[PDB]
Amino acid sequence: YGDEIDKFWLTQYVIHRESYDFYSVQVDYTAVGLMSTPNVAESYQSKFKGRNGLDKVLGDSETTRVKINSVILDKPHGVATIRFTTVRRVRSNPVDDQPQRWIAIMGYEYKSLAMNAEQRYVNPLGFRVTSYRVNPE
Amino acid sequence: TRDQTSYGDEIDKFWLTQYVIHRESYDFYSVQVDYTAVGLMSTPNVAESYQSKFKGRNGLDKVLGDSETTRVKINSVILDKPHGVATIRFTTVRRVRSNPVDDQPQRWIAIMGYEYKSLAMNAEQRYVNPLGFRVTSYRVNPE
Repeated sequence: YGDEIDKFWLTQYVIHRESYDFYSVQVDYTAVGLMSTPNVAESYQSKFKGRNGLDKVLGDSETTRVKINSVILDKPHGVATIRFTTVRRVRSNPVDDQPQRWIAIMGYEYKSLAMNAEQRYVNPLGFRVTSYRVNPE
Repeated sequence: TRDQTSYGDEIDKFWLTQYVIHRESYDFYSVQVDYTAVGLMSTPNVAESYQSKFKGRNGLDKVLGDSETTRVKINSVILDKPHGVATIRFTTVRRVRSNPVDDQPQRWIAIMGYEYKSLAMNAEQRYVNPLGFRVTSYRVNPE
């Protein structure tokens, strides 16, 4: 669909998935779902299982924000690499935690299937992640 | 592919900032791409006003060529999704290739009207403007 369009969804995916804010985890959880193959999807849903679920554990005690630093592409393969930075924030503390720099190896593709009302505000192009992996530097 | 004013905050912002970058940047290496993009992402009236500076012997790319470049930096975006209106503040940094350093930055405000339209679209057209985003009004002023 073009590089800049590819970079948008990819970065929005990282932001959606690697961020934590309680009052927006529900839409974030939804986006990651639509933007992921079911097997890649429920590998992430593992964070939200039982009553030890991330949102159900952390509650609103803290928040983690994401910062996109760079985005390289490999268009034919449908592969991309995203370096990003996370900053955790405990609401009780007076200061942000020290940043953490990560790398995200991603595979992606496009298949606009069941065009639904609540999808076309999230993934209109049918962007989906095929392989997601994250590591530090 | 579907008539609607908005696609939400983050999707609207993407196209809008992409439009400003395409339209307010100048890079000879990418101008053909930028020029096509603005054309597809514009109503005919917005398009014709923009395309005007490229027509003729003194067409911008015919005059400037690769002698210089201007890059854009988006500072902020304020959406009014219900009415398809947006305000974008951005900075341009011009570089004349015959100078050792860049020009001083300039600050601008873009008042924009936008929408999405379902229209007939070929292969390499959908590849640039899949959702049929287009600017319906556009005026830039200095900060």
